[PDB]
Amino acid sequence: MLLHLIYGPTCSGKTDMAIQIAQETGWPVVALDRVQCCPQIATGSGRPLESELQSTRRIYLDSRPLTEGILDAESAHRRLIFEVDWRKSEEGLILEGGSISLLNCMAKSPFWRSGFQWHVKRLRLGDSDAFLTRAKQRVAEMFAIREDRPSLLEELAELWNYPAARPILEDIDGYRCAIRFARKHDLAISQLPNIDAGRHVELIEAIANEYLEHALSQERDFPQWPE
Ligand SMILES: Nc1ncnc2c1ncn2[C@@H]1O[C@H](COP(=O)(O)O)[C@@H](O)[C@H]1O
Ligand SMILES: [Cl-]
Repeated sequence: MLLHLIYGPTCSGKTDMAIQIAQETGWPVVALDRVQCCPQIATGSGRPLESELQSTRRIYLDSRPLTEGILDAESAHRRLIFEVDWRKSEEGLILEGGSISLLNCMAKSPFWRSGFQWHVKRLRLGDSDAFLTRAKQRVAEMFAIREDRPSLLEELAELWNYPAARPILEDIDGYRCAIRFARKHDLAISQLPNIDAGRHVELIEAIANEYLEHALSQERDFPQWPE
Protein backbone atom coordinates (compact mmCIF):
# COMPACT_ATOMS: atom_id res chain seq x y z
CA MET A 1 0.00 0.00 0.00
CA LEU A 2 1.04 3.56 -0.87
CA LEU A 3 0.40 6.21 1.77
CA HIS A 4 0.19 9.81 0.53
CA LEU A 5 0.93 12.00 3.56
CA ILE A 6 0.04 15.64 3.25
CA TYR A 7 0.76 17.71 6.30
CA GLY A 8 1.28 21.28 7.23
CA PRO A 9 -0.15 24.33 8.98
CA THR A 10 -3.72 25.57 8.83
CA CYS A 11 -4.99 27.38 5.71
CA SER A 12 -2.27 25.85 3.47
CA GLY A 13 -4.76 24.33 0.96
CA LYS A 14 -3.83 20.76 2.09
CA THR A 15 -7.49 19.78 2.09
CA ASP A 16 -8.07 20.76 -1.54
CA MET A 17 -4.90 19.19 -2.62
CA ALA A 18 -6.00 15.85 -0.87
CA ILE A 19 -9.39 16.03 -2.57
CA GLN A 20 -7.76 16.42 -5.98
CA ILE A 21 -5.64 13.30 -5.52
CA ALA A 22 -8.75 11.53 -4.21
CA GLN A 23 -10.86 12.38 -7.32
CA GLU A 24 -8.03 11.14 -9.63
CA THR A 25 -7.21 7.92 -7.66
CA GLY A 26 -10.56 6.95 -6.12
CA TRP A 27 -8.70 6.59 -2.69
CA PRO A 28 -10.25 7.86 0.58
CA VAL A 29 -8.71 10.72 2.51
CA VAL A 30 -8.20 10.11 6.21
CA ALA A 31 -8.22 13.41 8.20
CA LEU A 32 -5.23 13.78 10.52
CA ASP A 33 -7.21 16.05 12.78
CA ARG A 34 -8.63 15.48 16.30
CA VAL A 35 -10.88 18.56 16.45
CA GLN A 36 -12.64 17.63 13.20
CA CYS A 37 -13.92 14.49 14.94
CA CYS A 38 -16.63 16.70 16.60
CA PRO A 39 -19.27 17.26 13.81
CA GLN A 40 -21.10 19.80 16.03
CA ILE A 41 -18.13 22.12 14.99
CA ALA A 42 -17.71 20.76 11.49
CA THR A 43 -17.51 24.26 9.92
CA GLY A 44 -15.21 26.00 12.36
CA SER A 45 -12.88 22.99 12.70
CA GLY A 46 -12.21 23.00 8.92
CA ARG A 47 -14.32 20.09 7.61
CA PRO A 48 -14.74 20.49 3.85
CA LEU A 49 -18.33 21.07 2.57
CA GLU A 50 -20.12 18.03 1.15
CA SER A 51 -20.32 20.03 -2.15
CA GLU A 52 -16.55 20.60 -2.04
CA LEU A 53 -15.83 16.90 -1.54
CA GLN A 54 -16.67 16.27 -5.25
CA SER A 55 -17.92 12.77 -4.44
CA THR A 56 -14.69 11.62 -2.72
CA ARG A 57 -14.63 9.90 0.71
CA ARG A 58 -13.23 11.69 3.73
CA ILE A 59 -12.71 9.53 6.84
CA TYR A 60 -12.70 10.98 10.42
CA LEU A 61 -10.97 9.09 13.28
CA ASP A 62 -14.07 9.28 15.56
CA SER A 63 -17.46 10.88 15.59
CA ARG A 64 -18.10 12.47 18.98
CA PRO A 65 -19.98 14.92 21.18
CA LEU A 66 -17.90 18.02 21.80
CA THR A 67 -18.75 17.73 25.52
CA GLU A 68 -16.97 14.35 25.71
CA GLY A 69 -13.82 16.40 25.01
CA ILE A 70 -11.59 16.52 21.89
CA LEU A 71 -10.25 13.04 21.03
CA ASP A 72 -6.85 12.60 22.61
CA ALA A 73 -3.79 12.10 20.40
CA GLU A 74 -2.91 8.56 21.57
CA SER A 75 -6.50 7.48 20.99
CA ALA A 76 -6.65 9.13 17.61
CA HIS A 77 -3.36 7.50 16.75
CA ARG A 78 -4.62 4.02 17.57
CA ARG A 79 -7.82 4.80 15.51
CA LEU A 80 -5.64 5.87 12.61
CA ILE A 81 -3.57 2.70 12.62
CA PHE A 82 -6.88 0.85 12.45
CA GLU A 83 -8.33 2.72 9.42
CA VAL A 84 -5.12 2.15 7.57
CA ASP A 85 -4.58 -1.42 8.65
CA TRP A 86 -8.08 -2.81 7.69
CA ARG A 87 -7.76 -1.06 4.20
CA LYS A 88 -4.37 -2.87 3.64
CA SER A 89 -5.66 -4.67 0.47
CA GLU A 90 -6.16 -1.25 -1.21
CA GLU A 91 -3.64 0.35 -3.62
CA GLY A 92 -3.29 3.55 -1.59
CA LEU A 93 -4.58 6.06 0.94
CA ILE A 94 -4.30 9.76 1.50
CA LEU A 95 -3.50 10.97 5.07
CA GLU A 96 -4.00 14.65 5.32
CA GLY A 97 -4.07 17.32 8.13
CA GLY A 98 -2.29 19.46 10.79
CA SER A 99 -2.78 17.99 14.24
CA ILE A 100 0.52 18.67 15.92
CA SER A 101 -0.05 16.14 18.66
CA LEU A 102 -1.20 13.37 16.24
CA LEU A 103 1.70 13.92 13.80
CA ASN A 104 4.11 13.66 16.69
CA CYS A 105 2.46 10.32 17.67
CA MET A 106 2.87 9.16 14.10
CA ALA A 107 6.56 10.02 14.28
CA LYS A 108 7.30 8.03 17.47
CA SER A 109 5.31 5.03 16.21
CA PRO A 110 6.86 1.79 14.84
CA PHE A 111 3.75 1.19 12.70
CA TRP A 112 4.75 3.63 10.00
CA ARG A 113 8.40 2.51 9.97
CA SER A 114 7.95 -0.47 7.63
CA GLY A 115 5.26 -2.03 5.49
CA PHE A 116 4.47 1.00 3.25
CA GLN A 117 5.54 2.98 0.15
CA TRP A 118 5.15 6.74 0.81
CA HIS A 119 4.60 10.05 -0.94
CA VAL A 120 5.24 12.80 1.51
CA LYS A 121 4.35 16.49 1.11
CA ARG A 122 4.94 19.20 3.86
CA LEU A 123 3.34 22.51 3.17
CA ARG A 124 5.16 25.33 4.83
CA LEU A 125 4.02 28.59 6.32
CA GLY A 126 5.04 31.23 3.72
CA ASP A 127 5.12 34.94 4.36
CA SER A 128 2.75 36.11 7.11
CA ASP A 129 0.72 38.61 5.06
CA ALA A 130 0.11 35.98 2.32
CA PHE A 131 -0.89 33.64 5.11
CA LEU A 132 -3.28 36.24 6.67
CA THR A 133 -4.94 36.92 3.23
CA ARG A 134 -5.75 33.18 2.86
CA ALA A 135 -6.77 33.04 6.59
CA LYS A 136 -9.31 35.85 6.22
CA GLN A 137 -10.78 34.31 3.07
CA ARG A 138 -11.23 31.04 4.80
CA VAL A 139 -12.88 32.69 7.85
CA ALA A 140 -15.31 34.58 5.54
CA GLU A 141 -16.18 31.30 3.96
CA MET A 142 -16.95 29.78 7.39
CA PHE A 143 -18.98 32.86 8.17
CA ALA A 144 -21.14 32.79 5.02
CA ILE A 145 -24.88 32.05 5.73
CA ARG A 146 -25.70 28.80 3.85
CA GLU A 147 -28.95 26.80 3.91
CA ASP A 148 -26.97 23.54 3.88
CA ARG A 149 -24.60 23.96 6.80
CA PRO A 150 -24.26 26.08 9.94
CA SER A 151 -21.75 28.96 10.09
CA LEU A 152 -19.01 28.90 12.68
CA LEU A 153 -21.02 31.53 14.65
CA GLU A 154 -24.13 29.42 14.48
CA GLU A 155 -22.19 26.25 15.66
CA LEU A 156 -20.85 28.41 18.49
CA ALA A 157 -24.29 29.85 19.61
CA GLU A 158 -25.89 26.41 19.52
CA LEU A 159 -23.31 24.88 21.79
CA TRP A 160 -23.09 27.87 24.06
CA ASN A 161 -26.45 26.73 25.40
CA TYR A 162 -24.62 23.74 27.08
CA PRO A 163 -22.40 24.99 29.95
CA ALA A 164 -19.96 22.05 29.67
CA ALA A 165 -19.27 22.99 26.01
CA ARG A 166 -18.03 26.45 27.08
CA PRO A 167 -14.54 25.48 28.54
CA ILE A 168 -13.96 23.18 25.57
CA LEU A 169 -14.77 25.84 22.85
CA GLU A 170 -12.44 28.34 24.61
CA ASP A 171 -9.54 25.85 23.85
CA ILE A 172 -10.36 25.73 20.11
CA ASP A 173 -9.11 28.11 17.38
CA GLY A 174 -11.67 30.50 15.86
CA TYR A 175 -14.01 29.70 18.73
CA ARG A 176 -11.62 31.06 21.44
CA CYS A 177 -11.25 34.21 19.34
CA ALA A 178 -14.98 34.59 18.76
CA ILE A 179 -15.73 34.10 22.45
CA ARG A 180 -13.18 36.69 23.49
CA PHE A 181 -14.31 39.12 20.78
CA ALA A 182 -17.89 38.91 22.26
CA ARG A 183 -16.80 39.55 25.88
CA LYS A 184 -14.55 42.35 24.70
CA HIS A 185 -17.52 44.26 23.21
CA ASP A 186 -20.03 43.06 25.82
CA LEU A 187 -22.16 41.15 23.30
CA ALA A 188 -23.84 37.87 24.08
CA ILE A 189 -22.50 34.93 22.13
CA SER A 190 -26.03 34.44 20.74
CA GLN A 191 -25.68 37.95 19.29
CA LEU A 192 -22.40 37.44 17.35
CA PRO A 193 -24.22 36.52 14.06
CA ASN A 194 -26.05 39.92 14.12
CA ILE A 195 -23.10 42.36 14.37
CA ASP A 196 -22.83 45.33 11.95
CA ALA A 197 -20.47 44.67 8.99
CA GLY A 198 -17.88 47.03 10.56
CA ARG A 199 -17.67 44.62 13.58
CA HIS A 200 -17.71 41.64 11.18
CA VAL A 201 -14.45 42.70 9.52
CA GLU A 202 -12.80 43.28 12.90
CA LEU A 203 -13.68 39.72 13.89
CA ILE A 204 -12.54 38.07 10.53
CA GLU A 205 -9.24 39.85 11.17
CA ALA A 206 -8.85 38.72 14.73
CA ILE A 207 -9.63 35.08 13.87
CA ALA A 208 -7.00 35.12 11.07
CA ASN A 209 -4.45 36.43 13.57
CA GLU A 210 -5.36 33.52 15.88
CA TYR A 211 -4.82 31.20 12.87
CA LEU A 212 -1.43 32.73 12.21
CA GLU A 213 -0.54 32.19 15.83
CA HIS A 214 -1.56 28.55 15.46
CA ALA A 215 0.34 28.08 12.10
CA LEU A 216 3.47 29.43 13.80
CA SER A 217 3.12 26.70 16.54
CA GLN A 218 2.56 24.12 13.87
CA GLU A 219 5.98 25.14 12.41
CA ARG A 220 7.72 24.72 15.75
CA ASP A 221 6.13 21.54 17.07
CA PHE A 222 5.60 19.62 13.79
CA PRO A 223 7.81 16.59 13.41
CA GLN A 224 10.21 16.59 10.49
CA TRP A 225 8.92 13.63 8.46
CA PRO A 226 11.66 11.89 6.48
CA GLU A 227 11.25 12.14 2.64
N1 LIG B 1 -9.25 21.83 13.14
C1 LIG B 1 -8.92 22.62 14.18
N2 LIG B 1 -9.68 23.72 14.47
C2 LIG B 1 -9.44 24.58 15.48
N3 LIG B 1 -8.45 24.37 16.35
C3 LIG B 1 -7.62 23.29 16.22
C4 LIG B 1 -7.77 22.36 15.09
N4 LIG B 1 -6.82 21.42 15.27
C5 LIG B 1 -6.09 21.72 16.38
N5 LIG B 1 -6.58 22.84 16.92
C6 LIG B 1 -6.06 23.57 18.07
O1 LIG B 1 -4.71 23.14 18.32
C7 LIG B 1 -4.62 22.66 19.64
C8 LIG B 1 -3.73 21.40 19.71
O2 LIG B 1 -4.27 20.34 18.93
P1 LIG B 1 -3.36 19.46 17.90
O3 LIG B 1 -2.85 20.35 16.84
O4 LIG B 1 -4.45 18.48 17.33
O5 LIG B 1 -2.45 18.67 18.74
C9 LIG B 1 -6.06 22.32 19.92
O6 LIG B 1 -6.28 22.26 21.26
C10 LIG B 1 -6.94 23.35 19.28
O7 LIG B 1 -7.03 24.58 20.02
CL1 LIG C 1 -5.71 23.24 4.76
